[PDB]
Amino acid sequence: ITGTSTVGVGRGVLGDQKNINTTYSTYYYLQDNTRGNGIFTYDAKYRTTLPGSLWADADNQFFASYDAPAVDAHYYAGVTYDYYKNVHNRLSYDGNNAAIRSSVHYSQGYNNAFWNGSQMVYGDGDGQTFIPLSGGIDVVAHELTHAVTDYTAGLIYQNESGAINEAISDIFGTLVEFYANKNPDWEIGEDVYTPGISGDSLRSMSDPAKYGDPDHYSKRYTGTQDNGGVHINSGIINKAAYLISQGGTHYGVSVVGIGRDKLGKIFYRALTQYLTPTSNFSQLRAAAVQSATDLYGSTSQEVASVKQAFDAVGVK
Ligand SMILES: COC(=O)[C@@H](N)Cc1ccccc1
Ligand SMILES: [Ca+2]
Ligand SMILES: [Ca+2]
Ligand SMILES: [Ca+2]
Ligand SMILES: [Ca+2]
Ligand SMILES: [Zn+2]
Repeated sequence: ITGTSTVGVGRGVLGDQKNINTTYSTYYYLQDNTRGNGIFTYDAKYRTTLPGSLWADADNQFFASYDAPAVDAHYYAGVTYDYYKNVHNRLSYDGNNAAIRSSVHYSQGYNNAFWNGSQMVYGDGDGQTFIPLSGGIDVVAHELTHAVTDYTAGLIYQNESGAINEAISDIFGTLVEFYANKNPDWEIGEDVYTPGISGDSLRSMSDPAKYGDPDHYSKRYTGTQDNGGVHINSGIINKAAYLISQGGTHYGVSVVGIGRDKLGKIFYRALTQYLTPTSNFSQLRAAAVQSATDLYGSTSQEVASVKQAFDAVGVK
């Protein structure tokens, strides 16, 4: 909407207070005009019609329980935008400052979140499996990264290309979490998963097997569930990424870590320059090797570590 840029304050899902960029015109809207062509957050009102109504608030204070998922979807979308701009010189998900739109309070007891081709969408969870999913910065960045992939490699969402699509979202979701530097880890969804169980998460990148996911290509899922295992076989790529960054010895293959920033540079270049809609794991390895060569040289340690990481997870 047309109005003047303002700054509100509220409380997120985890009870933390944060300032949020809003817009004033009679009401205060969750519309952040300081980033690109705007970040817009909507109320889906427990229904499934999208996007719902642009979030309006009478006093620019967002401390009601009902407000909390909106606060975090809006704030964490901004942080993710900042990451892509400041770290990779990418302006929003299309590279052209496209408006970023999110809906919260999607459906009733909905234990998921997703990118629907046009916007991000967050359930509130059922209170036992999940609390409102926009409470996880890695969740928000995972979803916005799906948009980035849609506009770049376009990885089809099934089988190996879909597991790469998923792993890209977990990788950059995690790198955004580290960027924001609030309780960062290599786990996915720990801030919103199972409020009655401490220490768990939905997925682990450092040890995918902790939650049953494969950490070696020989252990890949080959059936048809989950679009052919896109959230399962992502563990193979997530482990490789973790090893590129942090190092380790895995199935007897030793990897010298090169750190998160170089991981991000290599996989961002692969995503935006070399991957295609039908890329499989072996092609992802080639894309990462070429990206690391581009950035650091064919004889670099970075190239050597990419190769060792993919060797360690059985991807030639
Ligand atoms: C111009 O009047 C309108 O658009 C009316 N819907 C009143 C309204 C104004 C601004 C914000 C919300 C409601
Ligand atoms: Ca208010
Ligand atoms: Ca964390
Ligand atoms: Ca995490
Ligand atoms: Ca938990
Ligand atoms: Zn995903």
